Amino acid sequence: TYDLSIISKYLLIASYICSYLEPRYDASIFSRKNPRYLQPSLFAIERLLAIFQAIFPSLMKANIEVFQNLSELHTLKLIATTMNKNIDYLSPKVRWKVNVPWEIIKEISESVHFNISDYFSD
Amino acid sequence: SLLVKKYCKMTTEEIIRLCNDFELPREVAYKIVDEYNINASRLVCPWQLVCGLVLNCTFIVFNERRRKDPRIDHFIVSKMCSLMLTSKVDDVIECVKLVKELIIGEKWFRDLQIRYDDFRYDEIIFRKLGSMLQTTNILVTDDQYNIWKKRIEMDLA
Amino acid sequence: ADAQRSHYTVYPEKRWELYHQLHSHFHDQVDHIIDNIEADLKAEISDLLYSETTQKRRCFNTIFLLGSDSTTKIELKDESSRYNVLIELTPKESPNVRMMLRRSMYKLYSAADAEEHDVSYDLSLVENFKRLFGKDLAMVFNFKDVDSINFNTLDNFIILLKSAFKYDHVKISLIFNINTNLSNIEKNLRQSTIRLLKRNYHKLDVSSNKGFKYGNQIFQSFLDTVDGKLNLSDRFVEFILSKMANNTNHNLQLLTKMLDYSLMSYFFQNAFSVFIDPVNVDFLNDDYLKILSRCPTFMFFVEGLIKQHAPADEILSLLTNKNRGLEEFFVEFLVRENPINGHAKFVARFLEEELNITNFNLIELYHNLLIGKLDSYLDRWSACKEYKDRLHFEPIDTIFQELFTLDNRSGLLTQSIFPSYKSNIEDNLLSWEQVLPLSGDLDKIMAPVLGQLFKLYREANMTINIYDFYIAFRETLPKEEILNFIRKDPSNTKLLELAETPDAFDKVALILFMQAIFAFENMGLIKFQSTKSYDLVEKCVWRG
Amino acid sequence: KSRHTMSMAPDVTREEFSLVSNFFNENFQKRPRQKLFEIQKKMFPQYWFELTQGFSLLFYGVGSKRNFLEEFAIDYLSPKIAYSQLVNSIPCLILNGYNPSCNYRDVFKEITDLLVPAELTRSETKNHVILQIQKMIDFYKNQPLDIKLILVVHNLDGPSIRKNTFQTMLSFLSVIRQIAIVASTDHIYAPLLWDNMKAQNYNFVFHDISNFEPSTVESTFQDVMKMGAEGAKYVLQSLTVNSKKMYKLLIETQMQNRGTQRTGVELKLFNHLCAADFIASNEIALRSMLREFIEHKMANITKMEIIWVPYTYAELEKLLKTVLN
Amino acid sequence: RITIKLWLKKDVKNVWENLVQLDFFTEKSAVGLRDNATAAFYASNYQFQGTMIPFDLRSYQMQIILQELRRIIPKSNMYYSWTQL
DNA sequence: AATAAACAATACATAACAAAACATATAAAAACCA
DNA sequence: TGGTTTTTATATGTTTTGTTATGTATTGTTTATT
Repeated sequence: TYDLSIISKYLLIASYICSYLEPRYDASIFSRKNPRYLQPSLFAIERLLAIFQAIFPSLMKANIEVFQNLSELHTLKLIATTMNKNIDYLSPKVRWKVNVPWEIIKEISESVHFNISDYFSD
Repeated sequence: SLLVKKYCKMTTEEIIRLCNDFELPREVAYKIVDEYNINASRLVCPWQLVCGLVLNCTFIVFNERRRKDPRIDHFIVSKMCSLMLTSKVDDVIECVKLVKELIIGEKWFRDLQIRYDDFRYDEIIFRKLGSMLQTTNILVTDDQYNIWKKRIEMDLA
Repeated sequence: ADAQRSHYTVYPEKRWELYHQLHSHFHDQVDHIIDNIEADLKAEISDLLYSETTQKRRCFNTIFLLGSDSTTKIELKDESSRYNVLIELTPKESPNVRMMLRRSMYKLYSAADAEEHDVSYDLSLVENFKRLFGKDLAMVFNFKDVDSINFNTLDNFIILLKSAFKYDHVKISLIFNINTNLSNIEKNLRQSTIRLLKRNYHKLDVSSNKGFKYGNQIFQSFLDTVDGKLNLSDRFVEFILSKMANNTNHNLQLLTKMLDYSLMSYFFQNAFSVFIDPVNVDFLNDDYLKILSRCPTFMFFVEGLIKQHAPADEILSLLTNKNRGLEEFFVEFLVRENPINGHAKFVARFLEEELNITNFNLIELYHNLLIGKLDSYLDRWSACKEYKDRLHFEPIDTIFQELFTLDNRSGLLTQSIFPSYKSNIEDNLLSWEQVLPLSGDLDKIMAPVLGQLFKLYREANMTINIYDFYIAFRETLPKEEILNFIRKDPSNTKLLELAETPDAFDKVALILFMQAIFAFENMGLIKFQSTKSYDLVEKCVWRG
Repeated sequence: KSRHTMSMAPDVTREEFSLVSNFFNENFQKRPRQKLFEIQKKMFPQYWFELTQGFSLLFYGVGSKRNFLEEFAIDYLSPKIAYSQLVNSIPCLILNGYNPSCNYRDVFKEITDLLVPAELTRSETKNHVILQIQKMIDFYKNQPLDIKLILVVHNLDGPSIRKNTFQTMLSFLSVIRQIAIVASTDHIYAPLLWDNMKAQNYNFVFHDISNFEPSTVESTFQDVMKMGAEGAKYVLQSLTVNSKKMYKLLIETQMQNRGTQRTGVELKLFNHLCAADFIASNEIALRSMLREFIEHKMANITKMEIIWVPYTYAELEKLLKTVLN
Repeated sequence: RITIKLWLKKDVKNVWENLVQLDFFTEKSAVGLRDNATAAFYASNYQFQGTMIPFDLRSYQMQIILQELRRIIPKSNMYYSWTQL
C-alpha cells in the first residue's frame, strides 16, 4: 500500500487512464456537457489536469500542491519522461507515460474508494 | 418557476421593466439592452442569462450600501426570487456565479468597475499582492463597529 | 547595458524585540529535536551494521532503508587495524557498468591515501589492499537514489562485486536507500541476484513520519513555547491538518515553516502583541484603547451585558465614558492561561503510556479539543472508555482571546505559501483592472498589451491560425486613437515619418502583435508546433 | 485549405520595428505603471523582515520582473541590511537565467570565491561540486547567524537554469542560513520543477508582482520569423550588376504564371532566354553565377527542368519594384 | 480434459530469466554485437528506454518458431497437441 | 421464400502524411588526471 | 592551473508504424411480382 498522499493518489489514478485511451476518444466520453495487457501510451502535459479536475470530489482550484506531487512521482519513477531526464520542465515536446502495472493501480483505486473498472471497457 | 419556463423573448419594453424596479441608471439600462442584443444571437436559454447579469452589477453599483449594510444583500435577491418566482435561493446564486466568469472577458464591466470607482480597490491590491498588512476579518471593522456602536448605544440611552 | 552578460556581481522597534526573545527560544526546541532523530538514524544503522555473524560468511550484508529520503548521512566506527571507508554513488554518476566501477575505485583510493600517510583504478587494488595499505578493508556503499538507475546496470554491477568474495581480507556491505516500494525493487532485478541478495537482509524502516513520534512531538514543543500568551483557532489548525497531509515525505520541516510564518504574521500587524508581558502596561494609549473596542468577543459580551443587566447605567459607565475603568475591564481578563494547552499535555502523556497508544495525531487531538470532539476522538481505540470522564474537558467560550490568537481568517498564508498559481495568473489576464489604476487617456480607452488578446485567446479554438487571430486582433483596435497616439509626439522625427504613412495603423498592429505573442512563449502559454512552418500553434493553458 | 498566413502579411523592416516598439514600452501605460510601483513599495520592509529567517523568496506573476528585482535587491535591501547589522555593503551576485550560457561549474567557482576561502578548499577540488558544497554546509551550521551574501536569479525557468543538475545545486545552497535567495520565474509550469525534497531545502514563499512589463532584454535572445525572403534581400544589394538582370529575367517568367513550383521555368529555354538578351554565354557561365543564387538558397529546383523561386506571389513583386528596380 | 501444479506469477520470472539468456527469445529492437570498439562505446553511454518500461512489458520476440517445435518435441509428451495450434 | 430493380448508405484500398523509434555527428560543457 | 577525455546538447537522417481522407465498390432497404 503506497506511501503517497491523497491528491497524489488521484494524480496516479488519472495517469493510468491514458494507458489504452487516445486523444481521439477521451474528450467525447469524459464530457461535462483490451490494453490492460498492452504497453502504455504517451501523455502530454495538462491532459492530466484535464482528467484530474474532472474526477476529483469547483471543490478544488489551487494547483500548487498538485504540481508538487508530479516531480515527487517523477523521483519515484512511476511516471517517467520519454526523452532524456533533463529539459522536461519547460514545455518543449515532452511525452509522459506511467510505469505501474494494473494491480497496484487496482488496490490504490479502492484505497481511496474510487472506482476504475467501469471506465475500462473493451 | 418562471425561470425554468425557458425560450421567451424579453423585448425592449420588457427588459427596462426588469431594471427600473432594481434602480438601474441609464448608463447600464441601455447596456443591458446592448448586451442582450449581443447575446440574443448566441443564446441557449434566455431566462438564465438575463438575471445573472443584473445581480452582479447591482452587487457593484450598490456596494456603497452593500458593504455598509449586509442585510440588503438578501433583500435584493429575495425580491427577485419573488419576482422571478424561483424555487429557492439555491439556483439563483448558481446563475450569478456562472455568468460572472462569462462576462469577465468583455469590455464594459472592466469599465463599469473603474468608471463607478466602486469595487474596495486598495484591499484587492493588497489581498492579491499578499500583504502582511492586509485586513484580517476575525475583526469587525471600525466603521461597521461604529455603525454597530451608534445604533446600539443610542438604543441604549 | 550589461544584462546580456551572465552573473556579473556588484558591490553597491519596541514590538520586534519581543518577537526576538520568542523565536530563537522556540528554535532551540526545534533543532534539538532534529538532532534526536539524527542521533536515532545514526544509531540504528551502526549496531545493525555490526554483530551479524552469519555462518556461510561468503555473502555481503545488505540493508534496505525503506521510506528514506535519499539524503540520510552515515558515520562509521573507527575499528582500528582496519580501514572503514564510505563510497556514495549518485544516479548522476551511474552511466554504465564501467564508470560506476571506475569513479568508485577512485573515491576510496584518495580516502585510502589520506589515512595512509601510479596504481590502476579497478579491482586490482582490492586484493592487494593488504599489501598496498597494510590493514584490511570494510567498504560500505551508500546507493543514494536507487530506483532511478537502470537496474540491469545495477544487476551487472553486483555480479562484479561477487567476484571479490575470494580474498577473505575484505568485507562488503551494501546500503540501499530506496525512496519507497520494496515490492517494485524485487520486480526489476534479475532473480538470480535476488537469491544472492536474500542471504542476510534487514528491512529497517527509516521515515520522518513513523507513527507521528516526532510530528506530535514538535507540535507539542510548539505549544509550550507559546503557552498562555496566545491561542490557536479552529480554522487555523485544520489548515495544518489538511495541507500537511498532502506532503508525506517531510512533515517535520514543513510544520516548522508554516508555523513560524504564522507567528511572523502576528508580530507584524497586531498592536496588542506588546501586552503579552504585563510589564508593558505603561505603553497603554488611547489609540490602543480605541482599537480594543472592535474585538468581536468584546462587543458580544456587551450584548451579553445588556440582556443580563437590563440596568445599563453601569455598562454605559464602563464604556468610553470612563477610560481608567475601561482598561481595568480589559485587564481583568488579561492573564487567562487557557488550560486547553495544559489539558492537552495532561492527556498526551496519558494515552502514550497508560493505554500505551501511538497511532494518534496530536494536532487533531488539539482540534477536537477546540470543538468538544475529544469524546469522539478517543472512540477509535475504545480504550479511554474507563477514562473518558477523567480526561474530559468541555472547551469554554473564552473571552478576549481574539486579540491573542492565530487564524487564517484573511486567507493570507493560504495565498502566500500555497498560491493558486495558474489561477492567479489567469485572473490577472482576464480582468487587469484591479492590478492597474497625455497618453494615459488612451489607457482609459484601450487595454494593456498582453491582456487585450487574452479575451479572444479564450475565444479561440484548440489549434489556431496565426493570421486570422491577428485579423480578429485588428478588430479590437479602433483606428482614430492610434493615429492620435502615433501623432502625439512632435519632438521625435524618425517616428513621425512613420506617423504620416497611410498604412501606419496596419503596420503598427503587426509590430504590436509580434511583441505580445513573442512574449507568450517564455510563459509557455502557447507552443509553436512544427517549427519552420509556424502557420498554426497550440494552446495548452486552459482555465482549469 | 485556404489559410491566411504570416507570409501574407505587410512586413516591417528592422529599424521600423524596434523604434515604434520602443515608443510603446516607454509611453503606453506609463502613469499607472509607476502608480503600481509606489503601491508595492510599502511591501519592502516586510520582505526585509522575513528574509532574516533565511526564507527563499520567490516572485511569480505576469510581465517581466527584471527591473523590479534590480531595484529591490541593489538599491533598497543590500545597504539596508548592512546598516542594520551595525565598510563595503553586502555583495550582490545576480544570475541572468535568460542568458543560456550559465553553467554549474563557472557560477559555483564564483560562489566559493564569493564565500570565504578560510580553508584549502582547492584540495577537495578533484564531480566534486556536491562534495565541496557539503563540506561548506556543515561548517556553516555552527557559524554566527548573519547574512553575508544575497543572490538574485532572474528567470529561474530559463534555458540553462531549468536543467536538473543545476536545480539541485541551488537546492543545497538554500538550506544555508548565511545567504538570502531572491529569485523570479515566469513560466506557468514553474512548480513542476520542485518536489517535496527540494522545497524542504528551499522553504519557498510566494508573492505576486504583475506590472505587465515588455521584457526588453528578455526579448533579445528570443526569435521568430522576424529575426529566406528577408535573408536574400540583402545579398542582392551587393553583387555584380549582371546578376540583377539575370534574376530580373528570372523573376518575370517565374511570376508570369504563392510562388510555387508550377510557375517555374525550364533550364534550356532560360539559357536561351538569357542568351537572347546577350547575357548567358552558355550553360556553364549561366550555372556558375546561378550556383551563387543556389549557395545562398535564393532559388529552388524540382522536376521539364523547373527552377522556381521559393518566395510568395506577393514577395516577388516586392522584390521587383524595390531592389531589382 | 482429465492434477498439474499451475504456478504463480512471482516465480515464472525466475524461469523467464533463463529463457532469454538461453536465447530462445530476443528483445524486439536490440542490435546484439557492435562490430568494432568505438561503435560499442557509442552504445554504452546511450541510456535506454526498454529498461524504463518494466520487466513484464519488454516486448520479447521469438527465436524458434512454433511450427518447428512440432518436429522436435516427441508425441509422447502431453503438450504435443499444443505444438500444432 | 425467392427474384429483380432502383436507390441510399456504408465499407474498403490506398494515398498522403505524421510521428515515434532507431541512429549518427559535432561543438560545447564538464569532469578529471596531473 | 592545464591538457585530455568523456558526456551532453543540438541537429539532422532513417525506417517503421499508425491515422485519416476519399473515390469507388459493395451491401442493405424498400416495393412489386412469382
